Parts: sequence; structure tokens; C-alpha cells
Amino acid sequence: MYSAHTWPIAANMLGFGNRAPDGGHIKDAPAGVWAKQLRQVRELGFDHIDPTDAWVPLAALSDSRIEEFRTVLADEGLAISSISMTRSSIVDVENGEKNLADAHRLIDLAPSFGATIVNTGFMQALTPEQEKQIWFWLVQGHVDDPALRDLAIERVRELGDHARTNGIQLSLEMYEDTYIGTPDDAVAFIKDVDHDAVGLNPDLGNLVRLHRPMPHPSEMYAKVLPYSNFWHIKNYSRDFDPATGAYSSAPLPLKYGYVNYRQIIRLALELGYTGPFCCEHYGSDSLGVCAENREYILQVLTSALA
Amino acid sequence: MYSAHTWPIAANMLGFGNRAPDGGHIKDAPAGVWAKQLRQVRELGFDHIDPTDAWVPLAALSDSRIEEFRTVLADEGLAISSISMTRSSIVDVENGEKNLADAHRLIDLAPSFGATIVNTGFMQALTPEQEKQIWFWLVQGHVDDPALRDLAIERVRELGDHARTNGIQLSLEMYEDTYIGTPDDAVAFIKDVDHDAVGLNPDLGNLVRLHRPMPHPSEMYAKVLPYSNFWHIKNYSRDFDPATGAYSSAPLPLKYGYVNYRQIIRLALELGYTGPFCCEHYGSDSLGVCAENREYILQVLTSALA
Amino acid sequence: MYSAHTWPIAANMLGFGNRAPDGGHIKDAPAGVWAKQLRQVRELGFDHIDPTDAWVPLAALSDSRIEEFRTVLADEGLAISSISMTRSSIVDVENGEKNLADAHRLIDLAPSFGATIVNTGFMQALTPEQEKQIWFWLVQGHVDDPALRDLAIERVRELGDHARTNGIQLSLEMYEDTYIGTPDDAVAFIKDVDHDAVGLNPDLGNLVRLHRPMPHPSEMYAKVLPYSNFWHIKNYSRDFDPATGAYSSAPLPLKYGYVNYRQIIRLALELGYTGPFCCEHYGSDSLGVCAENREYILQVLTSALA
Ligand SMILES: [Mg+2]
Ligand SMILES: [Mg+2]
Ligand SMILES: [Mg+2]
Repeated sequence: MYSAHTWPIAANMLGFGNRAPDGGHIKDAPAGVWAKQLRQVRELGFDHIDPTDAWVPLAALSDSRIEEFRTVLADEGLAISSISMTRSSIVDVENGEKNLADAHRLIDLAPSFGATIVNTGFMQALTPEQEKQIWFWLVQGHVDDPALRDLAIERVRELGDHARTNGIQLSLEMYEDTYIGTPDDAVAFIKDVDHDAVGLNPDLGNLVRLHRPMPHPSEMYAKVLPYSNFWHIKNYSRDFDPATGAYSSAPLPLKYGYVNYRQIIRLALELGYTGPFCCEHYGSDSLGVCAENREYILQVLTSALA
Repeated sequence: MYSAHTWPIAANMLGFGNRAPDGGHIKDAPAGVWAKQLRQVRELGFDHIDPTDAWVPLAALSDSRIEEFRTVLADEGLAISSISMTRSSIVDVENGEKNLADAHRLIDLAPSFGATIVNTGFMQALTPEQEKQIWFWLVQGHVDDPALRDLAIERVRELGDHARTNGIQLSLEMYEDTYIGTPDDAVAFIKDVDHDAVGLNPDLGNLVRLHRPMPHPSEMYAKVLPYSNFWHIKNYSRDFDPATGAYSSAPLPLKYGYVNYRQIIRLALELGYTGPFCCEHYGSDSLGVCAENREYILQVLTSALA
Repeated sequence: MYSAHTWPIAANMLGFGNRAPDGGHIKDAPAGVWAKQLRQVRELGFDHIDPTDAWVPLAALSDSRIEEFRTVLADEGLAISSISMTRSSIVDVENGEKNLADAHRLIDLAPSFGATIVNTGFMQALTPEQEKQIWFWLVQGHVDDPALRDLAIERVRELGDHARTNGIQLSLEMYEDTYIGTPDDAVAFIKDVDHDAVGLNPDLGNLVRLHRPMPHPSEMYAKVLPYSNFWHIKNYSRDFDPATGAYSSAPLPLKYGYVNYRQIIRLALELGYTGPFCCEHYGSDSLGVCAENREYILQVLTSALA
């Protein structure tokens, strides 16, 4: 596997969004604008990023703009270890075929950067009601259509074939209200896919934040880590008040939230986990917390691998 | 403007209160007692303080005691960048005229320390019911009297004239249940004041903590930052449980709470903000969290100004 | 007293539990297994540990296994400053006499390690319903039997006699729903015990986390610190929503929770507190947060003792 100091721990770029400081789309911005965003990430200690598809859209750039991007990525001291598609489901009713095609494009781009994972999930656009809430997860939004599960499996396998040929893997991001929205459902889904270049991304912070019953993360992670090839890793406080029935959660650094990631990262290692990490953190100071989380993971790994 | 390393980031002294370790009033204490309190602040890395009016009452000291204070302030490696009056409203029914007179005294004292802001707000004493709560903001206390708004504007302008003559500015601290207790109300108030030596202090942590509907801080800060000349800067987690209607909040470091202060400080800069900062943090380890917050702001500024 | 840099600040070992990585009991593990657990603690900066009775059971080991343990403790750069029995009440109906005997054994072992405290409390096993909750403290579990208070006092005194003879002291851990589950009850209990080698352990985080009315920690600590000889020191956010009646709490570093431990540690010192500290933190990254808490305490002490 990697050693602690070379294990990729990527900054997820979704917090930058896709608007340029001048008001247009980031896809059209001069490379120097991209460079200043990347610089903020390097300043906080990262070696790796995950550009997502919610920042500079690599699948959409011309080949010459890809090379402009490649130059500033290197100049700013960074590399891409994974590419995570966000709210771009391959079974979106309107855009699923486009999203599938973009996923294939990202599988071809990934090896050129040295990236080893393309990640997809079944989350879709936030609904208007979700956008009004203090956090989007406070109300249910998109719920996967049961009639499209077989299509989802077919398209996952198609992507996995391409990934395998390119020497990389596809990862499937666990997310609420989707085909892979509970530990048992995720396990059954990855077993049904039956593809040696596809694995889970156990982004269980997505579940721990929810105001609904949830098994303890120790139990959930033990189920899904054996099938995991990539890891969006974030934490939340979690609380409940039996007398009222109120739940609460707050995004927090890995060290401070409800999951014990010292125990869980060590468990992952024990279970043979070898995939890259990706620090995500919706809300709060997303980038600043991700940077603390990277340092945290590096200490945990250093101790566990010594 | 300032550079990142010279931008004043003051420790607010209100957490020391006004009781001396021996049991009397801090106003009567030997200068060495003041020195040991100041030393705790310097030990945590600050260059600047804001004494408030809730610690050593500078407006009340004799001139010779002011010089005693000035000596220990320098000896302990600190300087005053702003002076923030607390629960000392210039339209308090009993003490408003005294508070106005004290504000004028502070405007005369400020330049001697190199301070560039005197800050006033419309908060008043906590009520007995507020004092019984886990946090004072859990119940409504003082609510400004509509019949005194014109008097408030008149007295603000009077202070602003004095500030202008002294080469400094007055700032108006946003605080719930006052004339400047919502973004729109604060904007309308500063426009009505119509004075080029008066500005807002967008202490929006005061609002984010409240168990009531509140616009997202991105939206609120965008409205008020164009009018801001000083900044009490603090954060809170913020959560809500739709099924019960319960709200919750907890004081936290800037990096960890609901506001994204990386984005918001950069926005402020983009909007031409140049005033000093003041780290405030009611509850918890107020001084310790303020010290982390200062280091946080310095990193954000360093990156944004590089 | 101690100086800041020699004041013992122990890592509580209960978060390791008593299962060995291979699946058996830690009591049977090779010393090298113990060494790797101890190493994680030293890596995070500790000089001292409190083994508890929930990790390697020192009272149960043979004398030759004690010496095996002693060797790896030294090899890994650590020492024992206190031994805290957990859910091992000396008035447990089934196991009280065994627990009493084990407490005596620990009083004989403690001086050999240089430890100055053996700590006992009246908490008992978590109930099945407690084990199902998001946190055990969300539902009431064991409640002490009033008819056994006199027996408890008798057995405390018996332990205190032994402690005194051995040049150490017994501490009594405050914990909800026990004889010492409120400040007033703890004070009355320690006064009734009337023993100069017994004192309180004011683990008031145990109370601050609870979803019930609670006096402010300033008030509670002022009552119990005069009687305290040892200190399990942890923090929680604490919040309440009057409109719904919902409470919430989350384990957090000392610096970030509801108690102001800068003020409270300084108060302790003022009140003559001289006992060792023990960093405990149930849930979250227990060890990682304890390590930050140790650094925190060392800064507070350094400033207060300078
Ligand atoms: Mg994710
Ligand atoms: Mg303020
Ligand atoms: Mg304890």
C-alpha cells in the first residue's frame, strides 16, 4: 500500500463552486484564476485534490484548456488523486446519458493525472425546499426510482469495464435516499454489480448527520469497509433528546464528531483498505476543516503503519 | 489598508469582567493586577486588545490612573485598537445621558492609544429571566423603544461629529431586538444616520445563535459589509429539527461554526472593508477561543492579501 | 505543589477497552500488544496514564505479569499517576465485595508505580436500554439504593484507611444518579465520610452533558473544588431550546465546551487544589481529544503558575 506520507489525502474542490470571481463560469476563467484557488489549498498543506465536477469541469474542457489546467495544477504544487462526480447521476431522468458520457470522459482523463478513482453516486439536484433549509439534509429531496435500479447496475458495470481497462477503479458514493443509502443496501448493490473494478465509497458522514434513526457508525463501517475502494471522510456531532424526539447534528473536524475515526481508520486498514482519501466538508469553513482533517488522517496513519 | 501582519485583531476584554481577584472593583486594583490579566492575553499571541467598558473603566479613571494603565499595557506588549462599550446604551432610560458622556470621553481617549474605533450598541442589561437561562439569548430581554429611535440617531450623529474631529470613527454594533437587530434595519439605520464617520459593526454571530428564523449568513453579511467599519467576529454552530421545531446553537471557533468566515472575510475585503477586527466569544473558554480565532483570521488575511 | 511541567495529566485508558486485537481478553495478551496501545498514547505527548480497571486489569494479573507490564510501561515512556475503577461499585449487589477487594489490591499496587490516587465511584453497568441509545446518558440507568449508603460510607472509610497507610489518597468520582450525583450530595457525602485520605473527584462533565436542569458549572465547581483531591476533566457543549424543552450536548475539547476550564482550573488552584489530572473523553476520538486536552491544561497551568 501507500506509506503514511504518500497516502493520497485529497482536498475536495466542490466548496469553490463553479462561479468565477468576475461573475461568469469558472470553466471560462483564465488559468491564473484557477491557480489562485488551487494556491489556497496548497497553502493549507495539501499535496492532492479531487476537482469534483462542481468546480472546473474537466470533462467539458477542450484538450488545450486541459493542458492549461495541467500546467497551473503542477505550478501550484498539487496533483489529482481522485475525481468525484457530485449531483450528476447516471440515471438522472433528464441528464443520465450525458452524465454517463461525462463519467467515461473522466475515466479517460484520470490516468493522465495519476488519479486512481473516479467516483459516482446517485444523489441528484437539491430540491427548492431543500435549498430553503438551514441544511439541505433537514428535508428529504430526491429519492431513487426503484424501476431504474437495473439500469443503474448496467451503467455502473459499463463504467467499471472502462475503469478496469484504464488501470483504475470506479467508486460508488453512499448517500441517503439512494440505491446505496443504507449499509445493507450498499452491500447488496455492490454484490449485485459483481465487478472487480467497482467498490464502495463509505461516506457515512452523509448518514450520521441525518435526523433519523441510524446504527452506530462502528457497526455501519464494519459492514461496508470490506467492499470499499475510496473514502469521502467527514464527521458531524450527533445528538438526540428522547423526551422531545429532537435530533441534532453539526459538521465538525474528524477529531471532534460522533464517529471515532482513529478506531475506524485503523479498522479499515485491518480490513485491507488501500484506496485514497478525500476530505469533504459541506458547510462551515469547508476548506479550513478539510485541511485540519488531512493532518489528522496523516497522524492516525503514521501511528497505524509505523 | 493594513497588511495581514499589521491588521489589528484585538482580544475583547469583557470576559475578565470588572471584579478584582481580591473581591473589589477592578477600577481600584493595583496596576500589577491589570498587568497579570493583560499578560494572559499576550501569552496567547495577541498584539491588540479592546478593553470594552466592562473591565477597567477607562472613562472613569483619573488621568494619573490612565497613565498607570498605559504603562502596564505597554509593559505587557499590547496596544488598544478599538474600545467597545457593552450594555451601555446612549438611550438607556436611566443612564443614557451618562453613557453618552462616557462615549465622548472614550472618543477623546482613543487616539492617545492609537485606537481607530469607538463602538456603541443598543443592547442593555440582561433581565433577571435572561440571567437564569443556560444562555442569555434563549429568552428575549430588552427590546428598543420605537419612540427613542430619533433620539438614538441624534446621539449617534453627535458622537460621529466628535469621532470625525478626532480622526477616528464610531461603529454601531448589530444586536438582536434593537434598532439595528436585522440586516435591513441596520442598513436603514446607517442610511438615516447619514454620517461619514459612523459605520456598522456586523456582529452577526449575535443573530446566528438565536432560536428563531434567520437568513443565511452569506446573505446577511453581503447586505451589511458595504457599510461596515469595524467587526466583532465570532461563530456558533446552528441547527434546526423540522419534525420538532427545535433550534440549537453552540459557541465555537470561527473555523467550526455555521458561518464560513474564510468566504466572508474574503468577501469583506472584496467589498472594501478596512476596519480593525475584534475577537469576542461569550461563554466557553472565551479567551482561549478568541486566541485561536486571531490565528485563524491572520491565515485567511495572509492568503487573501498575498 | 507540582510545577506546570511536572503536574501529572494522565491519559485515561478506558477507550482501549479490554479486548485484544486477536479477539481474546487484553489480560492474556503478550506484553508487546500492550506496548503498541501505550505507544499511541506516548505518540500524542502524554507522560502519564491512568490504566483504569477497564483495560489491562492490574488487580487480576499475577505478580510476574505485573512486572511484564511495568517493563513495557517504562519502555514506552509512560508512568501511572492514578488508577480509576470504572463501573465497579463497592456496593454492587453481586460484585461489591469483589470490587472492594480489588480496590484494596489497587491501593497496594499504586505506590509501586508512583501513583498518588485510587479513584472509585458508584456508577454501575450500563443497562440494556442505555446501550441502545445514541449516548448512554440519554436514559437513566442504575440509581443508587438508599439503603446501602451507610455501607458505602463504611467501605469508603476502610479504603481510605488503607490509602492513608500507603501514603496516597482515595478519590470519589461524582456521577449522576449516585450518592454523589449532585454538588450538594457530594459535599454532604464527603463530610459524612470524615476521612483525611478521601476526597472528591469533581467529574462535572458527567452532569453538564445531561438533558436535565443543572446549575451553571461555575457554581457547581465552586462548591466541590474545596473537597477535591483528583480530577477527571472533560467538557461538552450544552444547549436548551425553551420553546420545545429540548436539551442537547456533545463531547468536545476542554477549550470548546460549556465549562470555562481556564476560569475553573484557575479557581481550583486558588482554592488549594493539588491533585493530579486525568483526561477522560467518552465518545468521538477519545484519545485524540484527550491529547489536545492535556496540551490545553499545560498552557493554563503554565500561565497560572508563572
Ligand atoms: Mg461525499
Ligand atoms: Mg459584540
Ligand atoms: Mg470520570
